[PDB]
Amino acid sequence: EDHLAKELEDLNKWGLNIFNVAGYSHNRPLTCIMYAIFQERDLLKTFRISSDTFITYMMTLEDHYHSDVAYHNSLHAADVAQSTHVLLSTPALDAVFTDLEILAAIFAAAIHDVDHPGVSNQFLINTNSELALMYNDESVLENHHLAVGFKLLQEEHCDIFMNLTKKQRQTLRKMVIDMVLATDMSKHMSLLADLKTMVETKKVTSSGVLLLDNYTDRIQVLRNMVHCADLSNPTKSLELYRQWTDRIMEEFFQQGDKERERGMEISPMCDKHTASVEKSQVGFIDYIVHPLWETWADLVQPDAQDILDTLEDNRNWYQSMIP
Ligand SMILES: COc1ccc(C(=O)Nc2c(Cl)cncc2Cl)cc1OC1CCCC1
Ligand SMILES: [Mg+2]
Ligand SMILES: [Zn+2]
Repeated sequence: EDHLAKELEDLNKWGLNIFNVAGYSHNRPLTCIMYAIFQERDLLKTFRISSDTFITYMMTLEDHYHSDVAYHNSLHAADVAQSTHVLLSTPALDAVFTDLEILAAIFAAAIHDVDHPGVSNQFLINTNSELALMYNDESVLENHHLAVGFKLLQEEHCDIFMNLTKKQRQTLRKMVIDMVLATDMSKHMSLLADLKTMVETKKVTSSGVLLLDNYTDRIQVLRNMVHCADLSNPTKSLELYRQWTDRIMEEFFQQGDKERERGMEISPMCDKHTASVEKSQVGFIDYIVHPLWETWADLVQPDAQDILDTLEDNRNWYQSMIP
């Protein structure tokens, strides 16, 4: 409507408010934002993706995120997808990626947490869930999200890549699997050490645009790009960041409650009777988010300085809320 259209004028901006798009799209944010992103970038045209087919796939994908899970629902997928869309336009990365890689990244963002049950890999492993047994305790959820996303492409009424070549579809699938498996937090520390090595030997053309020799280098920047998007909540305006915080805490505390009911050990940031929301966000920024974004900023400097300044300001707000 008039409000949804005013809000999507920010489609290519970090300042986009996804909670507002959700309000004006019948709580179908993922479908609305993916369709806006694909039109903006001409991906339907480029890959002969039918409009009805793409919408039918996106609405089914969306319906497979659980609406009664406080944080890992379709609003988070929508946010990571839109955030990824903006990152891909960063001046330092201009003309580096093929249209195929741009398509895989945004697609990956969208499916990256589908059918998330609101509990962590460790909880599924310690409770002997069917998923942990299925995936042998390794990147349990991530493998599951990929499995569902790619499974949904099997029916013809839903195959949005049916017009890619075979070499393209295979190249796509490889890239998407690689990006989503990289969202597993147990991989965070080595992805970052690898990102730091990429900065160390960064080469740029005369116009301030990164030089990415082969596929190895590009997929490395893309995995890291979806990972930053996944970890982008604290880099957004304070107003958005706080709603995201409320949401991750509601989910984590629910798991905490399930751990207790089952008499399991409770992870300190999941225990609602003792955990500080404010200290936890400060630690989250100091030990995970800042270290990561600081490195992303070096890679694409100075494109992410605004983001780094917002992150620091948001850090200081949570610190001042701590007695
Ligand atoms: C707004 O706050 C948060 C947002 C996201 C996450 C987070 O861990 N996300 C995440 C998860 Cl839960 C699993 N895999 C990958 C990612 Cl990026 C964690 C957040 O806060 C932490 C967890 C509770 C205390 C601070
Ligand atoms: Mg995830
Ligand atoms: Zn996620």
